[PDB]
Amino acid sequence: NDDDNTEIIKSFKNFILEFRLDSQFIYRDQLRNNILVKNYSLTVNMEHLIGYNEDIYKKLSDEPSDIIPLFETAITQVAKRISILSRASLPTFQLILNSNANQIPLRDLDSEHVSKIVRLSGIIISTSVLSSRATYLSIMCRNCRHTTSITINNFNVSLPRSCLSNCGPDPYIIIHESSKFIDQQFLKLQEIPELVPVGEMPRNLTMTCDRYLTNKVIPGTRVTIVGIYSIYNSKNGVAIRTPYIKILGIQSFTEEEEEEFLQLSRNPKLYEILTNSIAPSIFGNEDIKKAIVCLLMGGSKKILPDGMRLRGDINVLLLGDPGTAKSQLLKFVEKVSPIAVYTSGKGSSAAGLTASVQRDPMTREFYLEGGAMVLADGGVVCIDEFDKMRDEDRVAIHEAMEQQTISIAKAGITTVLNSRT
Amino acid sequence: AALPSIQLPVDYNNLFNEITDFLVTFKQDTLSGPKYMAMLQKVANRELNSVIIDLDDILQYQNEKFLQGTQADDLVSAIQQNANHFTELFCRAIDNNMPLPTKEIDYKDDVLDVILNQRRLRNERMLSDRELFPPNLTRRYFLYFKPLSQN
Amino acid sequence: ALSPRTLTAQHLNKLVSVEGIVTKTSLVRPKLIRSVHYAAKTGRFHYRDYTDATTTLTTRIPTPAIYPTEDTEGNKLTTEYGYSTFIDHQRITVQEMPEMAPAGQLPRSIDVILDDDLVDKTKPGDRVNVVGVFKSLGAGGMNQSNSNTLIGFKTLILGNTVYPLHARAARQMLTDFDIRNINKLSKKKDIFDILSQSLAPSIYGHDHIKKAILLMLMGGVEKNLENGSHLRGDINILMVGDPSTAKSQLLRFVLNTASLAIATTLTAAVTTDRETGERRLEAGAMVLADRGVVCIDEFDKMTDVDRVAIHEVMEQQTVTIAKAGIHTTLNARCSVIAAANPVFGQYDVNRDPHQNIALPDSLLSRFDLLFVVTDDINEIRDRSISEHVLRT
DNA sequence: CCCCCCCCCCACCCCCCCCCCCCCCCCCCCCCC
DNA sequence: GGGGGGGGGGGGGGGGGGGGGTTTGGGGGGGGGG
Ligand SMILES: Nc1ncnc2c1ncn2[C@@H]1O[C@H](COP(=O)(O)OP(=O)(O)NP(=O)(O)O)[C@@H](O)[C@H]1O
Ligand SMILES: [Mg+2]
Ligand SMILES: [Zn+2]
Repeated sequence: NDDDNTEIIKSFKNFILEFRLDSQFIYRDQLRNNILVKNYSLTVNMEHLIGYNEDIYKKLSDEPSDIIPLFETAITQVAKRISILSRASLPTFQLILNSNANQIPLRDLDSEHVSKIVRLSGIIISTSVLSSRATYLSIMCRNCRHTTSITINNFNVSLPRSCLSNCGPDPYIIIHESSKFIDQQFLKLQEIPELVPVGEMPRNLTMTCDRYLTNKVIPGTRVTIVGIYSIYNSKNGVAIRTPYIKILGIQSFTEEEEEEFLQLSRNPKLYEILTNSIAPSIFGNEDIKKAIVCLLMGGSKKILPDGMRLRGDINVLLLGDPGTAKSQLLKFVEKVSPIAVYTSGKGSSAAGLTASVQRDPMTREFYLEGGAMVLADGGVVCIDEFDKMRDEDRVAIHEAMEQQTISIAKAGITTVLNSRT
Repeated sequence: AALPSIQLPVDYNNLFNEITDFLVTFKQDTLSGPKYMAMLQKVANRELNSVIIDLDDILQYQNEKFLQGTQADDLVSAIQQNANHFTELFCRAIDNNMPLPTKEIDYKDDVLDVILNQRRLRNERMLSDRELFPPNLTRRYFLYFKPLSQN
Repeated sequence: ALSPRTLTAQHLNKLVSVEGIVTKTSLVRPKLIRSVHYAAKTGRFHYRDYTDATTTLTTRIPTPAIYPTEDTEGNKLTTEYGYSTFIDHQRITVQEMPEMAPAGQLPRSIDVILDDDLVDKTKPGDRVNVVGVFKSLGAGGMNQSNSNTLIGFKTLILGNTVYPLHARAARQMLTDFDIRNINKLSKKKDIFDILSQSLAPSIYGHDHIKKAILLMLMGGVEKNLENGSHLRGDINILMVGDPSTAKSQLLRFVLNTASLAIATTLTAAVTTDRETGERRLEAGAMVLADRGVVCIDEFDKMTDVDRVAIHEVMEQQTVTIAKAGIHTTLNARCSVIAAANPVFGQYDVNRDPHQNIALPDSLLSRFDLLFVVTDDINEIRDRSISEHVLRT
């Protein structure tokens, strides 16, 4: 079937080389421009792949785990053909997908979607540290030192069971100098809160991304994911499998919003406009709204010659009578502020506020996970009904609120976290 | 599993000979039989089990030999460098040279005497054409090196 | 030039410099690299060298930690310590500098491996720059035991040097210029003003406080009477008062002026941790400051088991241990300066320190000098400190 | 006397083992003396 | 008519291959302060 794979590869090569709209070869341009800035990926809109030849899209969507590596390979070959004079070295290019297929909500994904390309959305609630996955393994036999290699496509390999021509039962080892690796990151996606069924607890998926999709999102961001709904046999029922998504695309200043915000800065009535625009259904409380605008913007953070650093963040306490719209103002600020977290004082614990220990079900090893203050870093933590908070929690607020740090010594993990809040 | 090997600046035959020479010769003569052989008579009487070696005694012996114009190969450095092996050498020298008891012991009351006597009798029954033990079994004393003083 | 964040899989097997902070320093362990064996009858000294993924910059077949005990001819082998070679080995976890970590992200960290003379170049909390080779190791779940192959490969830096970043004198040298000017100054009368006022020159007023600080730094002489009966010469001071007063800044100036000075914000203890299957006797700041000084900010916050034992520091200049059979007493012969805040509200100058702060009078009375300072609302002071803060 | 606090309790090599194969011994049968 | 030798079965040994080996939250009990 290698001739058939070669014809798939040549079909994709022709798609890169031939696809054109309104006199522009958009994917030749995008691939060249991506090479110039030294990001080795290509973002493909599958509307265009469908429009070019739907047979290719049918092959892709029938079995993406086999077809995606061939498309990546085709991109590498075209990349060389449009950036190197051959007869006078680049890595395996990442494919990135844009799509407008109808979204499957995160709760409805089940066994009939296994290995299909899927489009969904949710809130990223955690983002693991980066990790190294192999693309090319250089391999050696422990006894005879017969060397071979594994070239890997990360869509789901293992070391060979015995020597490929006594030589021992299980003999192969990796040569870590010649082997090539890539960045891999794990994310947890929670379903959109306004899509949760009545009385249900919100459900979530573990999911993975690599190369130029790592570090592209932070916790709390609302995203649409394109990826392969897929399976792996975890260590922790019977004949059961853990579901996960292999991400193929993410969607979450522009050169004219630059102009819009210059024009809005130039408006003389700006402060009144923003003041009116805070919680517009709440009548009155004019000075409080003005102060909320100040808290949103913040002062200016500073560093002195000594290395000492000075707070830019403003803290505001609204203490007062019932039904004065305090909670309504906090629940508005959690909407408008670009980073924000909302908690209530009686819902809190010191751990869930500063940071907590976790044991990752995937590695099965410890890692530290951020609480509300960390998730609010760079923005506002809205602590509603703050007077109901326990004393130890209010103690735990002090470092994160004034020193703007959290110092940690838990499970042997000594650590200090930042809390610009 | 084959092993490589290297030559090294030591010889345990020469040092074993040096150790037994020290043991059968030395006394604390600056304070005026050998200290160690007398102490081993105390061991033979079962009156003592803690055999203490002073590195200062070894040093005094080395200085006496060097004063008498022969090199002692600095046994102090060797025992300070690879001490564990020289426990075995010192104990073998003692086992090769310890004198017989003087005080009566009621020798048969030790099980080791009866069992090794029975093994010897059985071995003589064999030896008429019809080691006896691992030495740590018979070795009753405990041997310890005591460090150098300030000097 | 990197940090544990921007250190990336593209950098594997390259030589890298990482800017960071040390955490989780392992215990030092001796790592076997060559074993030497006298052959009992053969006479030869056989040997074996050893390999793992950390001892070599390049991959070689691992040699699995076994001493050989038999010759090719079957003769038994006796292992030779001292002639055998062991290297010190230590792991340290360098954390990213939290100042560099961007909005909403935890700090990344990586494990540096250090051998022999780089071991214990740093301790936990040290800001450091390490240079070494960034490496992968292990099977990464490619070995057929692991059904889960989403786990990444382990990675490390094999260290080639460790630069502590102490900068962005504990005993000083003395030149003839210093000897002359010290003695020439000592004959002047106002030295007790000038030297004390040279402490904390940014601080408005508080002359008597600075004089008392200087007397503590130049504290009194010990009295061992007959039968060795001990009476304490060291001096102890406590600054009660409002927050936002000179107190904490004075503790900074004292800490950076004194020598053998310990920062705190105590006594001694018998302690245990996650990996220890054993209990160890630990030194508090006064033991660490034996014949030195302790600086205790927020002293009103100290817990009961500490305060109960502070009496031994204050009376006997020592601390006694009374569990796990370690019944002993330790030298803790320091001169202490402490500072404290009201437990509720601004400080009520009518109430006693015993009443504005939860510390007992039977504890507060131990200190030789007991100051109460307050945020006076003087316009000249406020004008001065305000313009300093504005220029800042 | 009542309520709040805080304390407790709980969730890669080496050994054992088993399977497979080959040789040796012991019995039975037949022939020779 | 008994003993040796030939042939076949059954048991034991030896080798080879394989698999296994602490933090966070919650309720209830018990004790101390207003
Ligand atoms: N000034 C106002 N303008 C419009 N609606 C208001 C205003 N004040 C109160 N409300 C309404 O009354 C409610 C205020 O609720 P809420 O925000 O919880 O007040 P609150 O200050 O948090 N009181 P409490 O939760 O008891 O501390 C909402 O349903 C608002 O729509
Ligand atoms: Mg409210
Ligand atoms: Zn092989």
